[PDB]
Amino acid sequence: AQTGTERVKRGMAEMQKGGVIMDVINAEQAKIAEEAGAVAVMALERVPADIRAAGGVARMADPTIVEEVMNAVSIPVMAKARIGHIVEARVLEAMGVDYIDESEVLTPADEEFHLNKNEYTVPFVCGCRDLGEATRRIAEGASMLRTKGEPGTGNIVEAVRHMRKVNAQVRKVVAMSEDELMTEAKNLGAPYELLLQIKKDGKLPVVNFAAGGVATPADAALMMQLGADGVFVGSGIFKSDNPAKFAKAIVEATTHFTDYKLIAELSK
Amino acid sequence: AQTGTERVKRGMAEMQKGGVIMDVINAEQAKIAEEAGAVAVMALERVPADIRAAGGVARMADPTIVEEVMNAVSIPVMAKARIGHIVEARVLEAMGVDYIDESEVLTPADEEFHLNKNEYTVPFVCGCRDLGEATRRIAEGASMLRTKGEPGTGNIVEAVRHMRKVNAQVRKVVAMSEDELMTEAKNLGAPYELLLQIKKDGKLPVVNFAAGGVATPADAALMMQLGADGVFVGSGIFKSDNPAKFAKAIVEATTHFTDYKLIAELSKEL
Amino acid sequence: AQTGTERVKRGMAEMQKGGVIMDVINAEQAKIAEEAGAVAVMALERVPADIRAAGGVARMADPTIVEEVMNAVSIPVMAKARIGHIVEARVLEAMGVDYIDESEVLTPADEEFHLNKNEYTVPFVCGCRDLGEATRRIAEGASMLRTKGEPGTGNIVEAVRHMRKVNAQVRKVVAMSEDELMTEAKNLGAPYELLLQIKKDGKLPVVNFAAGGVATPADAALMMQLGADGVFVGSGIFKSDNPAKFAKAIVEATTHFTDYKLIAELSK
Amino acid sequence: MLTIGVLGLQGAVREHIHAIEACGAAGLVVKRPEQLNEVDGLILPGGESTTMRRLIDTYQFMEPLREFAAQGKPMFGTCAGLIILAKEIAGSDNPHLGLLNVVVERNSFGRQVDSFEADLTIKGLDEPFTGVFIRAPHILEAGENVEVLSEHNGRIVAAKQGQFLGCSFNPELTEDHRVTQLFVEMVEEYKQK
Amino acid sequence: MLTIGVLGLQGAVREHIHAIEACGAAGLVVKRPEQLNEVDGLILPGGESTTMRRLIDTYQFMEPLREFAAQGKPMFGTCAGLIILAKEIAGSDNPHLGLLNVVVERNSFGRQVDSFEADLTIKGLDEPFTGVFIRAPHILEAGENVEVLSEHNGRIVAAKQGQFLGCSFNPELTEDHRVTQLFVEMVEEYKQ
Amino acid sequence: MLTIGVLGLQGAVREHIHAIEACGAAGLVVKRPEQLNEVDGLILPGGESTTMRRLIDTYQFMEPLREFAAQGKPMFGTCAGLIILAKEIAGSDNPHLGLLNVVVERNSFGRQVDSFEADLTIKGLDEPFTGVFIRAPHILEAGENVEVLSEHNGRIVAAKQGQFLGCSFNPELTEDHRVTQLFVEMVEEYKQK
Ligand SMILES: NC(=O)CC[C@H](N)C(=O)O
Ligand SMILES: NC(=O)CC[C@H](N)C(=O)O
Ligand SMILES: NC(=O)CC[C@H](N)C(=O)O
Ligand SMILES: [Cl-]
Ligand SMILES: [Cl-]
Ligand SMILES: [Cl-]
Repeated sequence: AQTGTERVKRGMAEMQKGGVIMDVINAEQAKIAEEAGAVAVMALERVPADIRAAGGVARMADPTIVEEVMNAVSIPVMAKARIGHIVEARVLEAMGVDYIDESEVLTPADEEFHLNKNEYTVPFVCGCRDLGEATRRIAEGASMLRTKGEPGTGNIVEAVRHMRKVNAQVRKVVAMSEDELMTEAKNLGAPYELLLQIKKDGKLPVVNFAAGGVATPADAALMMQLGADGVFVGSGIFKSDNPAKFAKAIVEATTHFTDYKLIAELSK
Repeated sequence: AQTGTERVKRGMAEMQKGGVIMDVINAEQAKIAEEAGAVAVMALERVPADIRAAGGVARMADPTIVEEVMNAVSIPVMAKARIGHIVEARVLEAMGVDYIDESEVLTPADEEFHLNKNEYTVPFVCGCRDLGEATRRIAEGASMLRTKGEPGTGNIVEAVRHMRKVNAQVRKVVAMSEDELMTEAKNLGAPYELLLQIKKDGKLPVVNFAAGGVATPADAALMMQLGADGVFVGSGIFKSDNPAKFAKAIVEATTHFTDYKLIAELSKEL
Repeated sequence: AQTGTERVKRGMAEMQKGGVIMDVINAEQAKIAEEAGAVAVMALERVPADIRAAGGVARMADPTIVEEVMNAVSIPVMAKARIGHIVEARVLEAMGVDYIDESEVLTPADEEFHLNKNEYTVPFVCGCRDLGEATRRIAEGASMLRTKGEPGTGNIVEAVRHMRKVNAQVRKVVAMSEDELMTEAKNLGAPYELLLQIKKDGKLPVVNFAAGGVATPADAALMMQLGADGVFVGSGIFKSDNPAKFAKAIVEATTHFTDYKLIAELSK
Repeated sequence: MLTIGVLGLQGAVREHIHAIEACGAAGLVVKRPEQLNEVDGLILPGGESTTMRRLIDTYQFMEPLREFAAQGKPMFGTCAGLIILAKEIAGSDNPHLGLLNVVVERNSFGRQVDSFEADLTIKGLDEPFTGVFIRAPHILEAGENVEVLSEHNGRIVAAKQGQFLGCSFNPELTEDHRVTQLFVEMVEEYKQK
Repeated sequence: MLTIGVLGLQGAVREHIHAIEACGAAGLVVKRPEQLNEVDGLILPGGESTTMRRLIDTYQFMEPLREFAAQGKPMFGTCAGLIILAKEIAGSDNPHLGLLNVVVERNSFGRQVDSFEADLTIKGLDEPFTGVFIRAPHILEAGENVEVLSEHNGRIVAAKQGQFLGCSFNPELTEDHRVTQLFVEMVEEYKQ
Repeated sequence: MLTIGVLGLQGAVREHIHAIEACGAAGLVVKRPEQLNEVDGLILPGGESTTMRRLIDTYQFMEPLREFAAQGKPMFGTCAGLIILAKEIAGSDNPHLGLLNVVVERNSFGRQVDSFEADLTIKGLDEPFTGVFIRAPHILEAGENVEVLSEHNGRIVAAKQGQFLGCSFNPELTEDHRVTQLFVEMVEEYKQK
């Protein structure tokens, strides 16, 4: 037996595909997410954009909250670590958190260096806006990617921008002449071997979810239509008049993302 | 017997390693720090941050308060002097304060010249952001360093930046060709002989603590993991619902900085 | 039995260490070089610095000349291809040239892309000025490096600059914290895995010669003292009063690079 | 020429389709019950059994799936899918399809940090096979009508019951298609019958 | 191969390790009690005795440290460590390990401004040793089972009692490794 | 300990020093004849045999090397080194040390493009050893006193004659130090007599 292998870390992300991961702040919300059909929950203490709205420092969640969430559900539980914060990440790992989000929406602990995610056993998801950034996160040991999008707005535009950019860059790398790839690598800031493997595989080696801006069922379907492997959705689900109903509609829109009659009913 | 030797000054700092120094404003806070396992306390009158937030001038503490702290504990007592304030520093020394922080968080008294710390018997700790600055402070007579960090924010990022910068620059100096050290020295603004001795010793000659932004047990442990010799922590401790328990958590995390199970437990309800 | 492996390509360069490679334009010069102890000769039709300062286009040498040189000596024979000139490179390979210099002192055929050296059987040497440039050549498939130096001046200054820069940057990479290496790669424009392997090996993976300004025995010894693995020297040898003797002295200074009494006698 | 479906509501669906095709069958992603009428067998992929059940309920897949099974069409569950197939789930009174006569315990190795690779000996496989166990369950017991194909440290991890194939690991996460081939053969056998 | 631990809860731990390795033994930083089983002797370093006591209590070291001594394994305390080792601390009813038969007064030279160096005649060392006294205590008295190895201004500053060695100064702040070497020899002794 | 020198006039000198130290001996780069006195045995490395002969001539190394052999000290020639050791070189009337009773043809396989790796079976080694042949020579013939340790497609590629070890490939280009170990053992046994 061997734990913590690349295939195992990425495998867990592969098993998340076609699903919705929901931000939750307590066990009551976590239960609603599971019962709605969420594939994982992201345990938060407070909504990070609000902490920073109030100008404060947004850090790892109180492990008490993460535990309450873990014990409330049987689906995977993710949590966020500040960028570069080795000990916050190790603590979450020690707690058995299923996936760590080395997250830009928390206050970066290290503004020059990201975590050496290769040395951990628990896998990490990281944000990206283009293929260069994507490949740098992967080389550091990211096992899953998401769009950075635009947190705290509900404007799908930046998720759209990042998904489209990464996807377009991948299509070009796959189609381009191999002897032109070093110049491309250099222009993108991408590790060359990764880029070459992308061309050979015809795809990114890791799953890439949409995040930051999904506010409606149409948005979630849109992101799947644009090539997302799945969708992260925020706390606004629970600001709704009927969180259960809203959560379910997001899950169904994400699954049946070309069923427009259905999506029309879900959008009401 | 000889007092005031470089070895004695620095030796005191060496004896602080692995520990936490806590900011305190009275005797009761001092006692709590000592009972939590703090290795020293930093006696303050008010928190410097919100003097300057309030636009005022942050000066040496009222000696009355410093004496109060000194009489309350048996651990070393530090206190701050404004940069370049010769008399504040000489007064702290005459009071028997154990280490003086020539501190950028007080309102500087001299914006072009730091204290000639070489001429004192009491040792000094000084802030730095990089190796050039570190080595200028040492050359002026600093016996201990700390990161400047980012005071009054609780954001660990600047403490990380500074510790990482200093530690990376030292590694490069130690590994580089000796005949390239003068160009490096000039680039850094480092005194050359000090840089040469860093290469020969394989290390900085004085201890270097983390400071300005440690808000959580994980933060404390992180600075240690990045190579700090110890941690300074601020008055936030005593704004906690349970200051004693918070202070204990920072001491344990600093001590056991790779015990992630412990740190997980330490991180709860703060 | 496999030909064209990385180990075989690089192994040839490893067998060149501690020697002098001399530019030659005919069989007579080639024989003098070999007799003097050259480890290889670089076959030139004319001196490219003279062609480009004329200010014509400097191309691959007439294969007749390369063949003359190959038939005149038992040591390896290198020759130059224009950067990106696939067919010049494939031609040289089909002729059996032992090492191709994908050379900036010829007029570049492709200003945007270097050769995909990985796809060739014959090995290549490329020029560099810094570690980022070095690792980009290696990733494309260079099996040996040299300093760019400053062709056609006899000023050792740029050779010194480049050797010092590469070496310094390697020492830093080897010593630096592993988790800081992605930031270093991005700054250098270095492929990440290559730079990480540098740290693990404690060294560049390929040999690195000095080239482009070695005019005297003392210069040759200097480059060796700065960490060069050997020395390329130009047609200047043959412009001297006694080429045989000049060539000898350079070979002896390169070999015995700390013997200052010896080097003093050679400097006459 | 064979057609094997993969239930497409959620999970590692593409992986299973790739493996089906590598064995020379046609893969069809199934998102609507009516699509069951178009395939010779069905794969229930890895993913979240919770999610799949919720979606199964919502798009009224349970009866269709039972009728599919009632028709003799073979069915293959991998991890989440094994959970959907199982007769009983430890600690739950709300089982899923219930067609495979096993009792399964969910999440029995711990959490993702515990996920692992281990080489398995599988009945009808020659060389060993790398089981990739991602938040995997185990099969606590199997009934008498069930054939044990593999065990890992004395626990059942793969099982067959006539038309039903089930395992706790995810073979589709490897480039070794031999377990998928076992299932393809099961479907080829039903497609002679 | 001798292995000597250094209690690594707080203080000048690395200086002691270096000194151990300069003498040809292996050094181990002891942060968990279980690690006491891996070492033949233990150095209690300089630092803050109050911090050490607190961490010793929290991590349940006191009994394992007592067990460690009970097995006859030597222990060496420098300043804070001497304090940890002492039977009695003047003005305190809460002593620590209580294994060395001395009465100790903490911080008895004053404060840091008074910290000093002085050359010492040490028993077993030929030529003088430079003692570096950093907020040092003194040894007010020592029982009749305690061998005095050094005095300064009529005060005992280094003492030995069977498996126990104690000094009020910090030999490990110098590059003169002879006091550590005395401990190495006691440890050799024990190992037979 | 054993000190094994490597002749350091030119070539893959450090690769050999690395192998020597890998086997637990000490290496000395030899640049001056007087340094031969400081070593129990000598490796003549890969490189250019012409360059090394030229430097051997100029620095008056040839008789000292013969003296060195006369004293019984083992000598190991890899490729260029084999050429330096050989009794006769085909097409030349100017052989070098001439202590190993073989005839060698230089550059036998063609040019660098023809350089190759092959697995070899070598007398005294269990698993195969990867021979890296870089513009290698070929041993045309070996005398009666020469033991053949390895052949490749009928070609003698490794040979031993008393204190002398010769091969046409460069074992020091690999991280497999077993051929250097064979030479260490020769030096150890010299160091007993
Ligand atoms: N590998 C998988 O399919 C994961 C299964 C998931 N943990 C469940 O219990 O439903
Ligand atoms: N040098 C030291 O170990 C200082 C000891 C500290 N003053 C104490 O009383 O414990
Ligand atoms: N690998 C080598 O040593 C090459 C030998 C060279 N070809 C010669 O004939 O001298
Ligand atoms: Cl980036
Ligand atoms: Cl400054
Ligand atoms: Cl470039």
